[PDB]
Amino acid sequence: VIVVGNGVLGLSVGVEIARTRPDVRVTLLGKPARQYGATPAAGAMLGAFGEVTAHALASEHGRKKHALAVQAQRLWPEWIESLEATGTAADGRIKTADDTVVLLNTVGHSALDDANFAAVLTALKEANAPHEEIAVESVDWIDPDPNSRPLRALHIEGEGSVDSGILLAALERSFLQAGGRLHPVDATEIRAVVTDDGDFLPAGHVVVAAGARSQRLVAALAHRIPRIYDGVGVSALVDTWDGSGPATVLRTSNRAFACGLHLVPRAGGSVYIGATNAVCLEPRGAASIAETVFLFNCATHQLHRGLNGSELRKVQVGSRPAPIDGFPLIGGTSVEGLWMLSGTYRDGLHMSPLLARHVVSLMDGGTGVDGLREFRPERDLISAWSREEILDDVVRHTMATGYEFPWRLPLEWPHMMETFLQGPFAELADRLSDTYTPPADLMTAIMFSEREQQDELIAYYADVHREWH
Amino acid sequence: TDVIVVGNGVLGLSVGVEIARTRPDVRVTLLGKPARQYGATPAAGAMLGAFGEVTAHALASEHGRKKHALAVQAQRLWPEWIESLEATGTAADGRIKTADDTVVLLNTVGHSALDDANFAAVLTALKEANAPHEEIAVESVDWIDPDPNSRPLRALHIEGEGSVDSGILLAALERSFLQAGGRLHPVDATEIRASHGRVEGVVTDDGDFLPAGHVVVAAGARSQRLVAALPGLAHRIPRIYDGVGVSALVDTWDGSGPATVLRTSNRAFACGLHLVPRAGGSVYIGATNAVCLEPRGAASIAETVFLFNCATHQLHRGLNGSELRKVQVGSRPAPIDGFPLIGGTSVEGLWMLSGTYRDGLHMSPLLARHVVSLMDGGTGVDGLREFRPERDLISAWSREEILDDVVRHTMATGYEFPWRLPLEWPHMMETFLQGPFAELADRLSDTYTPPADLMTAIMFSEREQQDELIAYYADVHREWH
Ligand SMILES: Cc1cc2nc3c(=O)[nH]c(=O)nc-3n(C[C@H](O)[C@H](O)[C@H](O)COP(=O)(O)OP(=O)(O)OC[C@H]3O[C@@H](n4cnc5c(N)ncnc54)[C@H](O)[C@@H]3O)c2cc1C
Ligand SMILES: Cc1cc2nc3c(=O)[nH]c(=O)nc-3n(C[C@H](O)[C@H](O)[C@H](O)COP(=O)(O)OP(=O)(O)OC[C@H]3O[C@@H](n4cnc5c(N)ncnc54)[C@H](O)[C@@H]3O)c2cc1C
Ligand SMILES: NCC(=O)N[C@@H]1[C@H](O)[C@@H](OC(N)=O)[C@@H](CO)O[C@H]1/N=C1\N[C@@H]2[C@H](O)CNC(=O)[C@H]2N1
Ligand SMILES: NCC(=O)N[C@@H]1[C@H](O)[C@@H](OC(N)=O)[C@@H](CO)O[C@H]1/N=C1\N[C@@H]2[C@H](O)CNC(=O)[C@H]2N1
Ligand SMILES: NCC(=O)N[C@@H]1[C@H](O)[C@@H](OC(N)=O)[C@@H](CO)O[C@H]1/N=C1\N[C@@H]2[C@H](O)CNC(=O)[C@H]2N1
Repeated sequence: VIVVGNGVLGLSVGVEIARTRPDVRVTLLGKPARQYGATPAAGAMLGAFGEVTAHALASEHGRKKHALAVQAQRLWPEWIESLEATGTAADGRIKTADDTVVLLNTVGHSALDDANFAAVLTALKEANAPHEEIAVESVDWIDPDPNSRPLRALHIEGEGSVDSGILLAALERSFLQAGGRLHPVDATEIRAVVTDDGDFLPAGHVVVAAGARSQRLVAALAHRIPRIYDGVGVSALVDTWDGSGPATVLRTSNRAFACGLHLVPRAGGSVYIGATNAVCLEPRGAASIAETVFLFNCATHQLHRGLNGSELRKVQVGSRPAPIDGFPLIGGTSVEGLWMLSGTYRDGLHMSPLLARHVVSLMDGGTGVDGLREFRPERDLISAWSREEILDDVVRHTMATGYEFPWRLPLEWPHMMETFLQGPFAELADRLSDTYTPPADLMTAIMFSEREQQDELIAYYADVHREWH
Repeated sequence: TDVIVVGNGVLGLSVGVEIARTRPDVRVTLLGKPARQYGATPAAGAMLGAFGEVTAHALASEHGRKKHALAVQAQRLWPEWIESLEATGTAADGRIKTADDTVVLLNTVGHSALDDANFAAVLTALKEANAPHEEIAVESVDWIDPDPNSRPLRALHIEGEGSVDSGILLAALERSFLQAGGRLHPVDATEIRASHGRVEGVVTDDGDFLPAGHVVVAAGARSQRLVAALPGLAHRIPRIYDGVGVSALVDTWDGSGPATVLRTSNRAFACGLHLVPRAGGSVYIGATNAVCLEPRGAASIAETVFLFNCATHQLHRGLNGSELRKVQVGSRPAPIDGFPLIGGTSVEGLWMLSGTYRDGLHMSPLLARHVVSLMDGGTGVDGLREFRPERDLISAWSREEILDDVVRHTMATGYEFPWRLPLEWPHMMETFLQGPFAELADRLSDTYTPPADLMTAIMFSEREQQDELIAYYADVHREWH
């Protein structure tokens, strides 16, 4: 077995294959640099209820994803125990918090933040999950600017965070302990694996978990595996002024174009703050000025003014694998022995133990986890929303980038922008395809891409229609 | 991974048959004894009731118009469902279908405020749906020989609205379940075991433990009491009470029976008169309805006399000298908020199919297909999402609507007897009933109002049972507000 990719997904499936099949040789590819790597840039939140949006829970496909995230949560305590068991005290703790506080402030669009807070509250009630709406004065540690302060707060019990760096170290250690072999090179081509040093590695099973590069690698063998783009994410490590940190995750609901504000606790007087999100049609390995300023401005005003005078340790950049139809690519292929584990966008890390168990069950002739069949990697592009829903959503999210800044402008201007944004986005959607509509996150990226890149997408969408219809 | 269906009524067996047929990979085990204690299904005629079940009150609420629509959808599944159940048997097992058509009769042995309004609502709902029917001369209704003072003056022929022999249906479902690889284990579930928010399986009343990744509760009136023992769920699954129903099998004086179902519209506290044809010189007559806070396995004298008096006067005087074969008693699962409990739970693998009151049997093919679709990652049937088993109590009617309804239905118990009393007395009772029912509704909860059928049961229950309901309603408010 060859696993292509050394993120959380690759290493998680690697650990589970090595542990449950001691007969077979499992080799895992990928370099220590982890170029464009989502996992090392992640806090990371074990996001289930925190990830709930009104928009997600209005589509069948969105309610399934949520259900899987709830299932994944139950696996984490034993998964961590089994990964820490292969190490010692000095390797550090994977878990950094047990609980999450969701904050509602007015530094955003009412159409996102008010709707999403209500949807989180609802989803917690439906699932009988332990939680309570608490007084904002009872949230520990936070010291917001009064004009940016929360007026409502939601304590979610058993929704926590891991140190993504200690998790990766623990996965590598646990992989080696179970007989896995780490070969620090990149796959160049799947033969039905040729590595970038010129060598060839034979195998009867290849699992592609190469993050945002996963589809580009399998497509060479193009219109049957949905494209994966780079959801470029910026986060930061900060040494706090006094070495303190909050006891819980602190977060807002998901915001304009799947951005969001959160602070994940870390050991040793550090905190993680994140995270920006921009779908890019080509990969990008560096934060923009705008991304850095926006992340820092939100954290200092909405969470703790003490972060203003705190020391910047590191600006982190990773690529969320962003699937063109908005849903993951998990499981089997029309090619025997070819598996794919990618397109997890915001929550691959959270779902990793469940997704790893699913793919291993499939590889052993099982059915794995029930709800994951819809997310077969070899599929027609899913249409989880009407064109109408997506056009309302993309205009709302565009307006939200203003309210999240937050801007100050004449009161006539937001009404002007609302009406003048509708036409151009409606025109783009109609021009792109008669059948497929890109989700909002990707549609804004396409709107502000070159004409050549738009035309290439029109060809792609047309070639996919001919293949499947 | 193993499926356990808890309950051997029409709902349990129907979902059992559909799981076994569409998932040949998995082992499906169905629990429940041949005694079918408190069983609604074996006490049912049963009518495939869609238009016959229409009341003015039902078609005035959003929730009521949805239920009606589902009943119309369920009707279309029955011909192929019967074909597929009879296919697993032979000639000598007998026919599931006993009639194709229903005649709705309007007589004056009831309240004008129910029977006149409900006859008009049935006529309207048939017209709206473009359903085949006609208002016919009463002299053209075959077989009936009513007492002239109890006779109908209007009659409504509904085409393709018929009846099944509930006993032959149950035998055919059991046979069809075994044919599709189901296993029947004739014991009762005592306890559902769950840990870390997932079903492990079922402890049975013989002491054994059966493991499963899917448990479907279709235990009729016992369904909520079984799931409520799990953490938090006591105030998250709406209570189901016993709609105790009395019916009878009669061997007719001459071996004859009507070619159609004969029925009135639904009457005081969802209590109705009907005759369902049977093979071999027998007829089914039903059916009484009384919500009881504890289960009851035996007919009262009052229920027996009322059922027999209505049938002999309003349908056929020949039934008076006809032989009583059997008095039947079953519990219609009566949900506290008046709507079914169908679908998924906060516990993974735990499904519920119950609280169907008067029409679970009719809706069984549709409800079975819905739950199987949900179990296979589908969305099932559109309108049934509203009836999720894990919910705040639904408030489908204002307190005002329910207080008018409970007084009207109370008065209807008089006109349906039918009573003979001084003409001042009904006006006195109308005015003196309003205060006590208004007082009870206000005392019970600031937010929830029990539907009329349940409110009258609460009115005439013990003070301890009323206080327990005040606590229940309060605990449900704290859980969901
Ligand atoms: C800013 C940010 C914040 C995040 N926050 C969260 C969070 O709060 N909660 C959460 O659950 N998740 C979070 N995530 C991660 C999210 O869940 C991702 O979906 C997940 O990390 C994807 O993991 P992966 O293994 O698929 O990809 P990656 O983590 O990108 O790993 C793929 C690896 O493959 C390597 N690779 C590329 N090409 C090749 C090749 N040819 N051969 C071999 N290896 C190759 C890459 O270098 C990389 O190391 C965050 C990500 C970002 C960027
Ligand atoms: C008098 C009367 C007339 C009716 N007429 C009609 C009609 O004309 N048309 C119509 O559509 N419907 C009719 N119904 C029935 C109505 O449709 C019901 O809603 C329906 O039968 C309910 O079916 P069920 O399978 O949920 O419950 P039931 O038929 O009550 O079956 C539940 C079964 O589960 C068993 N059980 C209980 N506890 C356990 C346990 N722990 N483990 C295992 N098994 C257990 C019970 O003994 C019972 O056999 C009538 C009912 C009655 C009482
Ligand atoms: N251009 C220099 C300047 O503005 N000096 C400030 C000045 O002395 C007062 O501020 C105003 N506005 O007069 C003062 C009130 O606290 O804070 C100062 N600013 C600081 N001091 C902090 C420490 O060196 C450590 N960490 C930081 O980030 C520094 N920022
Ligand atoms: N949260 C996502 C978001 O705001 N997306 C923007 C969105 O698509 C349009 O702007 C609004 N406000 O709607 C659009 C107009 O050019 O610019 C987007 N922003 C960008 N694109 C840049 C490139 O990826 C590289 N460098 C950056 O710093 C990125 N910033
Ligand atoms: N207590 C004796 C009695 O009253 N006998 C009746 C009596 O001879 C006449 O009626 C009056 N009122 O004199 C007579 C007119 O038909 O009916 C008699 N009753 C009957 N015969 C029926 C058959 O046995 C079958 N099933 C019944 O229900 C029986 N009822």
